[PDB]
Amino acid sequence: EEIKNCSFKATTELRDKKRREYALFYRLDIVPLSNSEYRL
Amino acid sequence: EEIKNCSFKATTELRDKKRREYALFYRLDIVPLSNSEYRL
Amino acid sequence: EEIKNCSFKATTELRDKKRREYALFYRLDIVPLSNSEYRL
Amino acid sequence: YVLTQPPSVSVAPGKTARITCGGNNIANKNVHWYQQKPGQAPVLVIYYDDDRPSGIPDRFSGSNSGNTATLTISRVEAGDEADYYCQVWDSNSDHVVFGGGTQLT
Amino acid sequence: EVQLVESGGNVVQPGGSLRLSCTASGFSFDDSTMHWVRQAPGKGLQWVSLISWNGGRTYYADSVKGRFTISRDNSKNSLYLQMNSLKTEDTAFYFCAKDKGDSDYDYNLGYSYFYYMDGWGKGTTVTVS
Ligand SMILES: *[C@@H]1O[C@H](CO)[C@@H](O)[C@H](O)[C@H]1NC(C)=O
Ligand SMILES: *[C@@H]1O[C@H](CO)[C@@H](O)[C@H](O)[C@H]1NC(C)=O
Ligand SMILES: *[C@@H]1O[C@H](CO)[C@@H](O)[C@H](O)[C@H]1NC(C)=O
Repeated sequence: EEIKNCSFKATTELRDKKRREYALFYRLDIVPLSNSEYRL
Repeated sequence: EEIKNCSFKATTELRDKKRREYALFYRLDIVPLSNSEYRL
Repeated sequence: EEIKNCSFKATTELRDKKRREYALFYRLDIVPLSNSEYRL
Repeated sequence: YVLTQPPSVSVAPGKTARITCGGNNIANKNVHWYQQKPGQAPVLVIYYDDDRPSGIPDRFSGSNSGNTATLTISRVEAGDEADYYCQVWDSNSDHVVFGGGTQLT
Repeated sequence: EVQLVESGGNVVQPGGSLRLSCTASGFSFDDSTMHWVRQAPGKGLQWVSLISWNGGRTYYADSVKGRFTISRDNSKNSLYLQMNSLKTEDTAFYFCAKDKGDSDYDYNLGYSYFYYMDGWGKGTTVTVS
């Protein structure tokens, strides 16, 4: 409950396209949004 | 015909999500697009 | 291939709406993404 | 803008199905697969080529890269004896195109 | 869990008109976009029409842009798609499907709307002549 690994669906180019990238954040960095859903 | 109350949506906390909101604007603040449509 | 003619989708007075407009660019100004598609 | 799905495919029980949703430069566009059963409306099973909705059988995954968009199936079972369709949204041509499907054994 | 119901299909004749009623519940139409497709026997899916919450992004397919109109209202939360000038090769089961309506916003690019059906109705019927 200290390190969280996951990916966020964000787009760089190709406006009508969505591609995910994985990044690691600490548990306290991201707060729950609600299950298994978080937010900066 | 002096103050108009109406709804719309724009950005929110999360870019993907949306929220419908309402505000009151003066008649001369907005201009019609044409019926029942307006913009700043 | 001195000059290339083509169009793109761009934002308008209304942010949600979009329009198609044509423009002329030199061949060396743009590069090919790959057929028939390019970027600045 | 059109798709090039296979016309038919045969996968015996216990094997894996390699359904493909062909499309020129499809890697630049998202692909959403559907199951079109006979007698009832279709149900979405895959969206954005990696995600997965609720109320779905497990181990339903798809791959979308290069010139081909492939759907992966495992422990194929007779309950899925239907046609598969893939949906893609195009703005340059400004229309939505569905493939011709692919018959399953 | 959402449900979509459609009714009003019956025998039709080329050059005639038919009124189709498609009510639904379980999801608000204020932030939902409805699609329309048809499933002819032995053929694949075909896109028919698209509609937004009020207007704009109501784009139509190339082959069905002639005189087809789709309208929406919020008072009673239903949709219509009136058939007009029916041809002899446009007979199929028309399906209305819900859309999630996901979007995205970048200061430079602007609003981008994605389209992919989520829920589907029972289905309607058409029979030319
Ligand atoms: C104003 O319009 C909104 C529509 O979003 C409505 O809900 C509200 O009752 C109206 N009146 C006031 C005073 O906000
Ligand atoms: C580019 O636009 C032309 C219209 O002149 C169209 O025929 C062609 O299919 C378009 N290309 C793509 C990749 O959409
Ligand atoms: C504008 O909002 C009202 C709110 O009740 C709705 O009835 C109306 O249909 C909306 N405008 C259009 C063009 O639908």
